[PDB]
Amino acid sequence: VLNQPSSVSGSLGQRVSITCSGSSSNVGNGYVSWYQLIPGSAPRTLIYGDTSRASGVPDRFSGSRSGNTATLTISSLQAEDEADYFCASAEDSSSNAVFGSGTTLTVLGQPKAAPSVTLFPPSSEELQANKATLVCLISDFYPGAVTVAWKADSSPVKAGVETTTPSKQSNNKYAASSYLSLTPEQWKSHRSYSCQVTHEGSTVEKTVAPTECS
Amino acid sequence: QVQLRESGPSLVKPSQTLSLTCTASGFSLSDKAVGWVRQAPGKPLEWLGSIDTAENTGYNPGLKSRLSITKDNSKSQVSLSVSSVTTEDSATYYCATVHQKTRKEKNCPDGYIYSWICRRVGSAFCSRTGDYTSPSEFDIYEFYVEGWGQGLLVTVSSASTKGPSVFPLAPSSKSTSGGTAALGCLVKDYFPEPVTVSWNSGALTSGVHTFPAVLQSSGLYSLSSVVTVPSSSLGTQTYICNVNHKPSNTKVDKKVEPKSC
Repeated sequence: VLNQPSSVSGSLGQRVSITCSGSSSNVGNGYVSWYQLIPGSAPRTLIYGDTSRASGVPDRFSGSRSGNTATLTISSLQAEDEADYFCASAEDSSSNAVFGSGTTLTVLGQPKAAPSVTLFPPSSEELQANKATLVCLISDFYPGAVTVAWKADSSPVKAGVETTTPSKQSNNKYAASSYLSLTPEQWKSHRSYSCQVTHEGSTVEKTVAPTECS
Repeated sequence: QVQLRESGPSLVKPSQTLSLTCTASGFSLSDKAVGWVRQAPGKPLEWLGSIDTAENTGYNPGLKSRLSITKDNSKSQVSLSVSSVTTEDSATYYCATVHQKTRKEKNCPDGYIYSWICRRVGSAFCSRTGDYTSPSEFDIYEFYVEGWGQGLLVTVSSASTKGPSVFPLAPSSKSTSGGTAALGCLVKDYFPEPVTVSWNSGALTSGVHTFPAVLQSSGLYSLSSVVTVPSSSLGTQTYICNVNHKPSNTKVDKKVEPKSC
């Protein structure tokens, strides 16, 4: 595998560089390629032949190689550059491609935002099916480091909790979701449940009660 | 309009053999080479193999003993096959137009130059003993991926398919946020991925966001999609979520109505 930095970081408008270290038999042979993987979409071809730029790629992307080490440099770092980046080079044959361990690119400098939290109680339909699931949706926040906790009648709950990892939205702000899976008996053995989101010391807590409609 | 579309099963049991097909569009398979690449969950890209216009195949060494690539010029298709699958073979699979070329560059010793043979600079004579040397060639192997397809997600597991259960997430009177309100669908207990959700047959795209899926202890996946709508329209405009689970050829159109409290 071509050694890449596990994760690098950059700031809006600036210039950042990613390395790709192989051996004499892959990178040493030369002809390195770089590809961009945006969550959701299919990979893109960025660079070929150490330096050649693909069609439609802006001139801010540049590639170079020195011996057994290539480098991709992005200038005027934009927000659409938050992605994973991979290098690749043939080895002992034009049909044996070797890829790099991959690098995640983080763009900093964006406006902060506090999470807007919505807590849905079990739907009537789901209750009639002898199942109960509390859904806590967390939207529009930056940075993306949140913490969720569940309170059943002021006590902390850890069983039946499953939380997604935050993911960017279309508006480039983060989102996450947490589900509490309960049997209808558990759901009614308490008077209220609470979803607590901790983000920048602040804690947004929503609360639902089975007796009310919410 | 070069397009490359993958087709095949979304689930495969262990020990069996996964078989996929790549359908081309726009270009002729007799012109450009084609290869296959996979990426496991949270893993780096992995090379599989390629077939050229001369139907010659080259594979990833570590996986040669399980890989087979074929082509059909007429149907404009390329087929891939992987034997004795395991859970570690669960991944997303892409087919792509590739560029391959070997470049036979030669290198000369110090003090010499190519001109054919390596001749000493300033030699004057064509066949003087000590004014020429045999050039040694260095092969420079060229590879890069011209164009990519969408990608097909393949899961390896002994568990059996299951269709999803779609429940509403309706906005009550106490959930609104003034002129705006959040409503959604819950796609519960399905397997395997993927699931895709649209709203009002795609005619409602403003403010939609479909969350990643969680894998519960049951082995099944659950996922949620929500949309932000004017609170003025709740009770006038109808809102329907269109769920799609191809791994069980299911489509559910659930109508999310506002809660009447």
